Amino acid sequence: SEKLTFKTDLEKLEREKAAQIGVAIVDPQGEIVAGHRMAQRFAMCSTFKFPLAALVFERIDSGTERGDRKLSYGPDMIVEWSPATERFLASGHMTVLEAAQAAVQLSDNGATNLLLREIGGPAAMTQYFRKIGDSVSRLDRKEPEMGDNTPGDLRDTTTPIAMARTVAKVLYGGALTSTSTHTIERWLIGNQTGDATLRAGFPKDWVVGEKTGTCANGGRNDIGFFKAQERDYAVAVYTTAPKLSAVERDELVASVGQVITQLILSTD
Ligand SMILES: *C(=O)[C@H]([C@@H](C)O)[C@H]1CC(SCCNC=N)=C(C(=O)O)N1
Ligand code: NA
Repeated sequence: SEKLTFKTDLEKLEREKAAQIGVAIVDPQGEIVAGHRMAQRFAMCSTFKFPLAALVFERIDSGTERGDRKLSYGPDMIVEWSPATERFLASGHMTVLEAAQAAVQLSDNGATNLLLREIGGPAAMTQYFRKIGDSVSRLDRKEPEMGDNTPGDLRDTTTPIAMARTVAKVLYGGALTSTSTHTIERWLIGNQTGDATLRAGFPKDWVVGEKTGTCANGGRNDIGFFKAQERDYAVAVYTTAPKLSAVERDELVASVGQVITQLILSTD
């Protein structure tokens, strides 16, 4: 059984790395391909920035937001890990689209907060999840405190299956116009923060786009999509490994990518 091998190999990683590994792989309609701890809650950390960009694109599509609108700010908006926001600070603004692209591709925290200050805060992010049929994911705080990942805390959490289904809805389920869908996919493919994580464990000819997270208490996450030949999949990986070094956590997620690959290749 290929799925048994998948389970066994993930459990071996968990045992040997003292880790918990949550995975869900779904088809474009949200049908389950495979998973592990798929309905256990994990901190979303920065992975929520992909749904945040989807919310922004939905508003742009609808006309309730404009991509070129300038969002002014001062140094009050700079928080830890805000590389683009810092570079644009002297100019005094970033556009909605600039901020969204920095949030997705650099995991820029200041840019994320700038967009949260606009779209209606964590309450509004959570309402977007509900609107697209995700009753599980919840944002309660802004960056970087939303990544505190206190054990057992249900604030700022999702489950692998809820998030994978949200990704599928956004990319394949008609949440966005064809243009906006294509754009967000290109942003995920061109992500600058994921070279050592999930995509490092996939075949080099798969088209892969993803959004990473790194948070306190050993959280290391990666969500997105992959196309294996003509077959599209949405995937969410959430891991907790407090005893591993940062480099080892990257390698753990890459290893999960390999386990996913073995399953997909072996099931034809
Ligand atoms: C998201 O998961 C966090 C946020 C909670 O702060 C950001 C920070 C990082 S890693 C920090 C070091 N980065 C570059 N030197 C990420 C990430 O995506 O890995 N997201
Ligand atoms: Na200020």
